[PDB]
Amino acid sequence: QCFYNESIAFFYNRSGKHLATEWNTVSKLVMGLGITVCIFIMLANLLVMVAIYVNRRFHFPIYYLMANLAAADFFAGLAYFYLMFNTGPNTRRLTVSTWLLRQGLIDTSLTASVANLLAIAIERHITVFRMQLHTRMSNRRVVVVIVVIWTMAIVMGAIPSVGWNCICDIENCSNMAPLYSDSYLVFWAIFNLVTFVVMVVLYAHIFGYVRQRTMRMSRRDTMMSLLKTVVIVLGAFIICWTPGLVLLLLDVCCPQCDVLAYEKFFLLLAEFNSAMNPIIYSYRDKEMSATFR
Amino acid sequence: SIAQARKLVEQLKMEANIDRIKVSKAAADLMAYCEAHAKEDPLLTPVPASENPFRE
Amino acid sequence: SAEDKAAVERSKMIDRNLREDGEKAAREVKLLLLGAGESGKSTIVKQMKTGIVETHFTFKDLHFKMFDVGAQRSERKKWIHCFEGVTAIIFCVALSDYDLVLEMNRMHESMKLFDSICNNKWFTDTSIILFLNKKDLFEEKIKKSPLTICYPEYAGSNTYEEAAAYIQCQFEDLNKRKDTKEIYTHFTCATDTKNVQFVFDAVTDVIIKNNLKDCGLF
Amino acid sequence: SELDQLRQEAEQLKNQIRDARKACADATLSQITNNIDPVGRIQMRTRRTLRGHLAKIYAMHWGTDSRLLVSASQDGKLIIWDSYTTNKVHAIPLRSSWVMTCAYAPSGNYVACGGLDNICSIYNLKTREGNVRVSRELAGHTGYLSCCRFLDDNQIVTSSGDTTCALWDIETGQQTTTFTGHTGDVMSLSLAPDTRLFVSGACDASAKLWDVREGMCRQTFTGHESDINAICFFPNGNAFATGSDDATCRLFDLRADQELMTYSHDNIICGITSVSFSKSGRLLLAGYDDFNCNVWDALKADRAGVLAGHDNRVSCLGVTDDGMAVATGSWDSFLKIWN
Ligand SMILES: CCCCCCCC/C=C/CCCCCCCC(=O)OC[C@@H](O)COP(=O)(O)O
Repeated sequence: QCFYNESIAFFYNRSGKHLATEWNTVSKLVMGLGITVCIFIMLANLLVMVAIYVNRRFHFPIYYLMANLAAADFFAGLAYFYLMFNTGPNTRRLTVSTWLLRQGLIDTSLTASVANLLAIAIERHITVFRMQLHTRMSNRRVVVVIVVIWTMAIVMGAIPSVGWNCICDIENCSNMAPLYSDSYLVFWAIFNLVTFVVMVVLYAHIFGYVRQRTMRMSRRDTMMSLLKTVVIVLGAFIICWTPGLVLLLLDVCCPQCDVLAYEKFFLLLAEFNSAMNPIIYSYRDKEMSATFR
Repeated sequence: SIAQARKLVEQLKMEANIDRIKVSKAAADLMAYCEAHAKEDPLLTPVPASENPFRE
Repeated sequence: SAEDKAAVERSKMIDRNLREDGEKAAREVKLLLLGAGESGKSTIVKQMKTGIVETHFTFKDLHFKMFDVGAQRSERKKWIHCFEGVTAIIFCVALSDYDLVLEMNRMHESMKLFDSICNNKWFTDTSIILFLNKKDLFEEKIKKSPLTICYPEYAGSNTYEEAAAYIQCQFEDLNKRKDTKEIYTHFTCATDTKNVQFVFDAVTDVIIKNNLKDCGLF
Repeated sequence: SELDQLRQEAEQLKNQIRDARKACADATLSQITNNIDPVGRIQMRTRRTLRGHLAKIYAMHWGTDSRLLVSASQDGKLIIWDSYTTNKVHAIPLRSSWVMTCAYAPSGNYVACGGLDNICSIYNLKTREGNVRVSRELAGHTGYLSCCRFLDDNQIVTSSGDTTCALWDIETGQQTTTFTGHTGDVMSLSLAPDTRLFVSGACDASAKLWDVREGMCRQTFTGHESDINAICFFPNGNAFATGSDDATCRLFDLRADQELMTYSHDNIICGITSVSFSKSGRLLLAGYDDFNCNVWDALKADRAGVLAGHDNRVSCLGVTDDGMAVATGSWDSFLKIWN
């Protein structure tokens, strides 16, 4: 019934997206910005990974999760680099399978990054709320959560690649992803919002518990540092994802909305999220900065 | 601390009257004993892992 | 292999018993009790509850162990490292000895011991709970003799409120790892029987801060 | 007046002993050993690692069977392994979790431990009807127990930080003999093959040779500039070696009565924890605080191997009576066997 034999031109014409026939000024601008952001992401995350693997001190679950996040950010940078040199005029020569792969790469990379953030939050909550003195973990749960993260990311990336595509639901197709369906966009946005809510709740509970159990001995304030760290961690995610996340909602709910205007800058910001992640989770640790040299 | 001093002198007294031997003779005897038992030292001559009880 | 598997079974039983013992032990606090020759450490032991004495107790569903090694009378540089990893070091000092002598003042010897302990290369990240005993005795004594005998640089009224704070700041200043560790001071109250509550609060704060430090929160 | 003249006579006697030692020093072992060829690089690999301890390891000891060995840890357990099959045979729970020494009887019937409690606990492994129970608890020392070696099934030599050593009697429980003369904490001791003599090293930068039968000091050796943490006998019985915190080992000879050889490397500055000799005496293994153990050459005084597989300080090191392997235990809670 549905059209697997058609070309990308038909899918892009059914929507309002346009195909560029040459390198426009905006095309070169976004290409340069993306190349710079990609090289920065790769360099920073490779440095983080090598620093974590080299030193013997960084052999604990939190550092393992940080290294997994760094690897996910490196993968996101590679995916965004591949996206570049395949956008603009190059996208006019892409086929269905290649387009699906190019988008699934970004999808799974960003999903893995978000899941790593959530896992870091959960591990911090566990480590803080373990009223028991040490109760050292067997160190096997970290690998379990890592493999679960990667499996969930691979699933979220491959589902739209095989089966959950608007190829056979042509009328119910998006505008920024003419091949994908709006249902997948809604699902991804709900997942992102739920992860953010869970992170905020966990960090707020941590802050409240710490304040309650430290006020007695209060009288380098711990409250100020903890609040600053939580606020930064949450505000990065907010400023990076909210403007891009609301765009999918505008596309699915508001027809005639000029969603195609700021999609590229919003994706650049979502990638800047991973570019800035290694700094947020690695600047406070003085030993981490000391190991750098 | 006179008692301590007398005890220390009495102790040092017996140290001097010992059958001391020249360093050359002691070194020669040490080298002789060390090279005579060299065949029986596994650490010295690595033994094949087949016979070593700990290797395999 | 008629019995070789019984050896493996016994090894597994021993291993699970060791795991259970480790689990039971990991939920016990370690407080190394230190002090000079003469202080109220015995009074502290009595209030809370040949070579080494171990006192175990429990407060608000939290267990505590306290070790006293004042009867060693040997070179401290050799066995001190054995106490690396303890949750805290409860140091004791009697204020009344500010004017007494050992030859030399006892307070100066206590300060030397505190400097040697706090700045040791094994106790860099271990916090110290300082106790200043003989509160009423010092309050009654200071009226006769001034604190200038021990600390000549002191410039203040011969009153308990001021002299006690002066001694507290002098003892806290000796700390050099001002960022890795924290010092908790509390003047022992005999009537209140609140010395266990302060220890509990301090240990809770220390545990929470160490937990935060384990992760990137602090 | 008497104290002054006694001190002067003591100093004159020390000078006379120095002159006698110099006269006996006709040459140096380095020159006599220059002709013989080097042994070559000695490479050893970790053949088996043992797990089970949840805290630092402070001491271990091999048995005469060359199969079972005892190890202690701060966690309060005393474990008996099986190097051939890394099978835990016994795990005795200690009354005090502060232990700094171990020992395995020559007959394999008893073991010993001790430390800050100042009590030497002797455990019997018979287990006629139930779990291993404390056979005896020797008390009387006024300091921490640093080392203890089973002289026999009824006798045992102990050393403490009270600047003295003791020879006990398990059946009686009283100090059969006492050895005094040291000025600092005795950190280690080593028994001779015949059990007729032993040597003790203290923090006074000196070592002393004691006769068990008589009870006096035979010789006193000096030359170090710091505390002696370990001491081992030469298989022959006429020499020994001492390791100190000054990053230097020294091999002394009894009959020569002076410093025979010195082992020091500019690249090494950390302290030394344990020393041992091979079955032939060629190799002088020494564990350091740098997390490694450096093999030496008793005759040539040149490094011939480095063992580095521990993540923390190497606390204890031992060589089997057969010489087929070497055991090492560190503060990382893991034991390892080499060769
Ligand atoms: C608009 C960005 C909002 C943030 C979304 C981060 C992506 C996470 C995955 C979401 C699943 C649905 C994403 C659908 C929008 C993806 C748009 C995109 O990433 O393509 C870039 C676009 O220029 C391509 O232009 P051409 O090369 O000229 O076709």
